[PDB]
Amino acid sequence: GSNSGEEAEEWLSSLRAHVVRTGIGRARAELFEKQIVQHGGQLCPAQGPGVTHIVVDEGMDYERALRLLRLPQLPPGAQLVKSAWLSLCLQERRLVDVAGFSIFIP
Repeated sequence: GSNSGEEAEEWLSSLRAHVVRTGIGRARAELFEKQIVQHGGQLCPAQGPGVTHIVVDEGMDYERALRLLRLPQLPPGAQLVKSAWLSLCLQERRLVDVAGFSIFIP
């Protein structure tokens, strides 16, 4: 059985998203991961071969997101964004400035 049909042009695939199931897993927000993958954007936990983005329910802080997602430290550049950032990434089908909805600390 072939696994091809919905090209989706795989635009989001240009980036690697990551949703915290332990954090989000609210009910609707969770769909976040589904929307990402459904767009060709694969996601995964600390195992994420190239997870530079970290989406959270905004609840947990960045410093916490580290252990929350099972990661003692993010790779180079890798930044932690909030749910708002992801939403746009889906609607604006692009890479919006994280600083807009990034914790970092402030």
